[PDB]
Amino acid sequence: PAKAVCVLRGDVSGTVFFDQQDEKSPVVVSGEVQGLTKGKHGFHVHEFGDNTNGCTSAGAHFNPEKQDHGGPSSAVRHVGDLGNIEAIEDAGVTKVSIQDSQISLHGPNSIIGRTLVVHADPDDLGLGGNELSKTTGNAGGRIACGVIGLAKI
Amino acid sequence: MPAKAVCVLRGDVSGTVFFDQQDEKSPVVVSGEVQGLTKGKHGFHVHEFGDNTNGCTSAGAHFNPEKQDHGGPSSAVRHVGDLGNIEAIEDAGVTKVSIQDSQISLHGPNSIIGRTLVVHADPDDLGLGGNELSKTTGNAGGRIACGVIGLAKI
Ligand SMILES: [Cu+2]
Ligand SMILES: [Cu+2]
Ligand SMILES: [Zn+2]
Ligand SMILES: [Zn+2]
Repeated sequence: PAKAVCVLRGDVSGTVFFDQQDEKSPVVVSGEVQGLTKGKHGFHVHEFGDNTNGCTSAGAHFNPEKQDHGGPSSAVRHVGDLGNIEAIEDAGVTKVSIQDSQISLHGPNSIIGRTLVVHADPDDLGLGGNELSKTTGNAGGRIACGVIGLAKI
Repeated sequence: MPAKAVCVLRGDVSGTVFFDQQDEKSPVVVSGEVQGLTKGKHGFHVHEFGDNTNGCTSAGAHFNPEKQDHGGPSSAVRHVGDLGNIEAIEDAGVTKVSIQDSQISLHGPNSIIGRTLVVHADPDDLGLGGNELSKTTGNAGGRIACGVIGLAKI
């Protein structure tokens, strides 16, 4: 089995774990984010684990299958598309509790060494009918991010 | 195909370190620099976890897939993560990092992607110290900066 972790750096903080039991099974993504503004926040794995230029150098959404942007349940989506995490209140602690079959901790869809990004605005899941929607989901600015690294156990 | 990775060091000192590998079978070339080191040798290793949950402490021990004891990069017995020392020629300067190693890789069993690069306060004795810590940490002491090693653009 495999485990990875991301510690967010930026306007919000938090520790997000990734657990995968077998190469064939989905990845369970858990942990908590603190200091999010109330509301929905876009949440994606971006291609590069590069923070030489803050979250900007993370590049675009991780997209090994060469698709347009969507939500995690969209028929068309980036592998890195994990939708929104939602703060129910201002200045609280948002639980992260996601499972996804596209991302992996092994092989071509492996997210090890890539970057988890939290956004300022809601991910519209690619339903905005413009170029931005098909690329970023109009999630706006990158407010925090971290490189996804191998974790204990 | 050719691979690249990068690590941004944060802590008491800072820096950016690049890793380049032409082939899955070629050595890894490590370049970049570290700013602010005190004059002298400073231990420099890849640690096993890319885990920053408890600062550089949670990066765990030196990356060691071959189950060996600590040494320098040229030691017959070493950790894969053992990259020896970086040496600051002056106080408060910028130290060039210029290393090539064939044990570390950006692919496979020995891949360092998703692991942590750590700079230490004291010199790594390359496992030629006369105590138990030598054969494990090289007596490099405090972890003064670290970063997770991430994939970088071609
Ligand atoms: Cu994003
Ligand atoms: Cu070390
Ligand atoms: Zn996307
Ligand atoms: Zn070692």
